[PDB]
Parts: sequence; structure tokens; C-alpha cells
Amino acid sequence: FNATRFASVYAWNRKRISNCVADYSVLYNLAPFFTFKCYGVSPTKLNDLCFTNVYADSFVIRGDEVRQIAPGQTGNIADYNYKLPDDFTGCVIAWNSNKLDSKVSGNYNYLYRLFRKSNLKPFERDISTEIYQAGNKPCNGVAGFNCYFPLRSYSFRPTYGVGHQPYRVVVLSFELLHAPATVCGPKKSTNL
Amino acid sequence: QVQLVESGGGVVQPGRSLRLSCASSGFTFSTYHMHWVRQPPGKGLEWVAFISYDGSNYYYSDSVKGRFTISRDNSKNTVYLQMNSLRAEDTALYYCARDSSGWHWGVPFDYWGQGTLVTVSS
Amino acid sequence: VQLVESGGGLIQPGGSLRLSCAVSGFTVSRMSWVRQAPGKGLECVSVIYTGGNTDYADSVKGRFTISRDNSKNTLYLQMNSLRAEDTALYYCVRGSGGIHDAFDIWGQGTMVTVSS
Amino acid sequence: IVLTQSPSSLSASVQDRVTITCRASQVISNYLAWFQQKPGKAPKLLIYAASNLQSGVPSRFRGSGSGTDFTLTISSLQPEDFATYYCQQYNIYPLTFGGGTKVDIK
Amino acid sequence: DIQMTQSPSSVSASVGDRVTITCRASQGISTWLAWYQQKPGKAPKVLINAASGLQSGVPSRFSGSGSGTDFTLTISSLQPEDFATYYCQQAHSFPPTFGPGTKL
Amino acid sequence: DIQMTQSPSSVSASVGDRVTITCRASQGISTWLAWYQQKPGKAPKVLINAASGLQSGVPSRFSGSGSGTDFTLTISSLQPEDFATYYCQQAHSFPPTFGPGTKL
Repeated sequence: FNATRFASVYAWNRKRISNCVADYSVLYNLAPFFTFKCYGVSPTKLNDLCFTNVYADSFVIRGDEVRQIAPGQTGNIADYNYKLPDDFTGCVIAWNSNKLDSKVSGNYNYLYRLFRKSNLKPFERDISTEIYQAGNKPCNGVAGFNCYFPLRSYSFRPTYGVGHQPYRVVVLSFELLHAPATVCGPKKSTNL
Repeated sequence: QVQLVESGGGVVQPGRSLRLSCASSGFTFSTYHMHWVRQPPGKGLEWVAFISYDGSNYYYSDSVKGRFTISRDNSKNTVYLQMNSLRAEDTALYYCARDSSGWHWGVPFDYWGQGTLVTVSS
Repeated sequence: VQLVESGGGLIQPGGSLRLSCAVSGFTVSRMSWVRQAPGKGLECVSVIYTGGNTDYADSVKGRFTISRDNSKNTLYLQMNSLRAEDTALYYCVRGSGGIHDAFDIWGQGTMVTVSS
Repeated sequence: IVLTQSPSSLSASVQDRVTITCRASQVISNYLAWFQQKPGKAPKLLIYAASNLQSGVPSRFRGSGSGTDFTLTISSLQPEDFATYYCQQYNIYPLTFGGGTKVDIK
Repeated sequence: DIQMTQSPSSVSASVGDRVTITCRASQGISTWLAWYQQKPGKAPKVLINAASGLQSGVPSRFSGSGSGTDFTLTISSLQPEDFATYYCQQAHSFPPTFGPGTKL
Repeated sequence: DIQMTQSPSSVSASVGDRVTITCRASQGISTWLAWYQQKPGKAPKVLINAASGLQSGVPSRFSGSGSGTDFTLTISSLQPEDFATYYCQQAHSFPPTFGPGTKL
């Protein structure tokens, strides 16, 4: 969450959290910037609900598409980049970072996927930069008429509106593996 | 405590230049952003310029564009704005504004400095 | 987002002319020069891609070059061996977009003409 | 990008209710802040992000609304609340502030 | 040039009535055709979504038909601004060829 | 008068074959049109249920088509008695206007 640099949409990063206590109080509390939507779980009970290997995935996408990072929603971001599982059991935090992630010249670091042969499966990432061919003539290894590079840049700029300004989302997925419980958060601690 | 303290403000003739300073005490200067807000005599708060946490981001209001340069010095705990092309409208009480916007815990424009009077006339 | 097109001036036959269109509101990446033809519908003169690969109309092949100035965001079209048929109104347009070849934001265009 | 405050001046007494409205040219989507400049002092942020009250602001001040129209309502205008409240769009870059309502005593 | 043709050469249309336009293709460009709208003294702009997915930025008025060599465009409500020239580009292969076109 | 027209002006029909009739509307009477049947020297009687709900008192022969400005009537089996004049009234607004009409 407090990281200085954040991953692009095509290479959405993942960080497994395991064998450890997790504090969700720092998150969730003070909810104005966030758009906490806890699909599949109790937002208040995240502290008491124990999962087997909590995962966290972080990317920067325009604020219009924070919605497409939802179970069962179809759009360029979730049919070609990050697809959430129908049985998603994790929250989807998101916030506004125009100041941290934008520059007057226009940040072009973040890139997005506009062409994949078929919709990607749940929690799946493809980082290959290979050309996409819709034409009968083969791609030939160079992007060309009817062949498209899979990564177009996100043109962030400072004066842009709330809808198109950069928003950073950390989709904290949780998995109930038949594995022994690892991420558990309760303490309470009363005096003897 | 948080004590951004303005300084360096004094009478300046038109077309000449001046520099101003803020001295944060009690907070980490680098993470928090810095902006400049001027209250013209008998009027309302007006934004001036913005520099980010790194010092890598520069944005200026149309009136101060090309006339004011915003510099952050995280090592010395000081944010300075050096006005260059002074004009009659400049008279004001420039103040320093902290901002934590963008970091998920941000409280926008939370702390404002006392401010130092700035005037312009021959 | 409007595109500033210039260099649309009458030129002699067999001559070489450069058409310069400044591009604003988006980075030049995939762009083209569709030409509106007087007395006819739109026809295609030249196209460019983000990679820098360039494809040209068979009639204009070998006589036209299109390049992107990264610093100035300006398309450059050089026309050689100018002929009455080749001369026409020209526009700077995004060459292709999305799943298949979308020509979308079209500048007001320069009317390029040849005369002896 | 341009904000307007409807009650340019108002008159009130202890325990009275006041509404001040800030409307933007384009939707600012929950990014608005109400400031309270007292006479001869630097401003103090009162509400941020439309409704999330800043810590240290009395509960009597409350703010509401999202999108183009937002408002700030004080159920009791106690003597400490006479000051010129202002609004500002925090995440659009040419940041702009309204003229403000100068609340006054009858 | 690809064998691109349109029918009819001219369209005569009363106000607020159904109007249909036709175009022809010979490489059997499959499901790759696009439509553009221009009025006199105007720079033409996008009409059909060029087969990218579904028509975008437009209401139910415009009709998306174009499978194999057969494509049609019909709009039931003819608003006064709507009457204009209609051109169809070729999406099958470069060089792309725009259709001769027909106006209201 | 509302812009009510019918096509064709005359119908030529062989026995026991599909026959279609057309009518025109300009206030875009939505889904409000009715059909009537008359033979020479007879008082005309109800044909279509006048859009009340679904055609009533009639078998699958008659066809109910009439959405927006587009309406059609077709019957596949032309019995000798069936050939007659067909008129369509206007249901959009008073005064109601009956169509010019066309016979078999």
C-alpha cells in the first residue's frame, strides 16, 4: 500500500503473504480515499476471518475502470488483463493518486493490454509482448496494419478530470486452501 | 507539533525578486507534499504552485506561470518559492500548505503556515 | 485534440513537397494521411505504425515518406514526382485503433494542389 | 474547476441552522474541502473529501453530497463559528477556491 | 483496388423515415467493414465502430450489418442533421479503400 | 389529415397464395393501427383487433404487424370470400383517419 512505485496493468504484480499476522486496521479505517468493496467476505470481520494464504495484487489503472476489477464484469481491463474469479473471496481497495503518479509532461510508464486471443482465466497474468494477429496474413514479427502490439500506454497527465486520473488498486485476494491456516489476525489481549 | 513557519517576506519594488522559506518541525518533510497559497489583501485564498514528495513534480497556476519557481530541500527541511517577475497584484500574505494527498492516508491541505506579508509598490 | 496541419500549398508538377502536421491532445503513434479527393470519395495515400514501419499506396509507392517527430509530435509527409492525380485535400488522422483499423480524429486538413 | 458559494453573506444567532452550497463546473467526484479562515489568521481545514470530517473539527459542522452539489450545515452557530468558510477542489490541478460566506451576527 | 461498390448512387429521403444503404466486397472481407459520416464543408468523422466490437458512442438509430460480402445500414429516424454522405472503408487488407459513397 | 398512405394501390392475387399489404404513418403512432375488411355492396366489419391486445375472433391466417411507422398484413391462404378491400384506421389521435385502401 505505501510503496513508492507500483506495477503496470499487463505485468500486474502479486505478493504472497504467509506464516504471518496481518493488521487490516491500518487499511479499511479512514475509508474516504479508498473504495473498499469486500466481495465474498465481511469487511469488519477481515480481522477475525482466517485464510490460508492471503495474496495481494497491485496495479495502476484509470479511475473509470476501478469497477471492471470486479467479479463478473467485462471490459478491456478484465477480459485481457486482470480477471477476478467468479468465486472471488477478497476485498478490492482503490484510491486516487494524481499527485504521486502523474507528471506535467505526461506519465507514459504504465501500459495496457488491448488484444488477447481469448479472455484470460481467473487470477491469470500474461506478460508477453508478442503481436496480436486478426488479419489472414501472418503478423511477421512486426506490428503492422491489422497486427497490434498488445500494450498501449496509459497517458496520465496532472490537469485531467477525476474520471481519467490515475488510481492505484490492491486486490487483496484470500484463498481457503486445504493447506494449514497461516494468515490469522485476532489478539484482543486483556490484563490478568 | 507541526510548525511550518514562513519567513523571508519583505517590501520589494516592482520587477525585482524575493525568496521565502518554510521550516517543518515535527514531521517528515519528504513524504508530505508542499503547495503555496496567497491571500491577496481583502480577498480570498488563491493557490500558487505544487511540488511533490520526491521533488520530481512541478505544476504552476496560470498567473504565477514562469514567474515563480518552487524548490524543495528535503535534506535541510525547507520548501522555498523564489518570486521573479514581481507585479502590483503580488501584494498578499503567502502561506505554506502541507498535503498528504495520494498516499491512501492523505488529509488534503491539513496544516497552513502563519505566513509572511509581501508587498509591491514604488 | 485538434491536429494542426500546415504546408498545404500549391507546388509544381514532378516536384517534392513536405506536409507537416503538428499533433496535439495525443502522442503520435499509429497515424495516417487519408486524402479527401475533389470530385470523388475519400482515398488512402499513406499510413504509419508505432514501430515506424510505413506502408504506402501502390500509386504513391517510392515517392512518399512518413515519420514521427517524438519531440515536436509532428507527422512529416514528403511527396516526390507530384502529379495532378496524386494532389488532393489531405488530413492527419489516427491510422488504426482498437481491434481493427479505426481512422477517428481527423484534422481540418490541408488542400494540396499541383499546377503547371 | 470553478466553484461557486451561494450564501455570500449570512446572519445567524446561537443555536441556528445554516446551509452553504458549493457547485463545480464539472463533477469533482467527492473531492472538496471546506476551510474556515477566521479574521487575521491562516485557514483551518474543516471537511475534506466532501464528508470525512478532519480530526479536531467539532461534530456540529457536517458536510454532505457528492458530484456537482455539496453543502456544510451547522445546527448551532455557536459564537466560535463566525468566520468566512471557503471550498476547494483538491485533485484537479489548477486548484480553485470560492469567495466564501462571511457568517455574521444579527 | 478492392471491388468496393455502393447502392444506390443517390438517396432520396423524406424526414423521419427508414433509410437503407448497401455496399459491395470481393475478397469476401469477412465481418470487417466500417462506415463514416460527412456533410458538405465538413471533415468526415467515425460512424460505425469499424467492426472493432459493437457500435460505440451511438444510440439504437444506426444499424450494424456486414457479414461476409453482405452489409446494410438503416436508421428509422432521419433527424435533419443526420442526412449526410456515407462512405464505407475496406478493413480486409492494406491498402484500405473507402467506398464511393452516397448522400441523403 | 395524418400522413396515412398504403402500398400497393391495387393487389393482384392468385387463389391460395401469400399476400402482403403495407400502410404509412407520420406521427409515428406507436403500435396503434387497425385493419378493416369490406366487399362490394357490403358494410365494412372489424379485421385487426385495433391493437387492443391480440387479434380476436380470427385464426392464424391474418398477420398482426405494426410497430412504430412499420406495419404489414399477410395471409397465406386466400379463400375466395377472403379477397376484399382492406382499410387501416389511424389510432394515434382524434380525428381518426381511415387509410385509402386496396382490394384483391
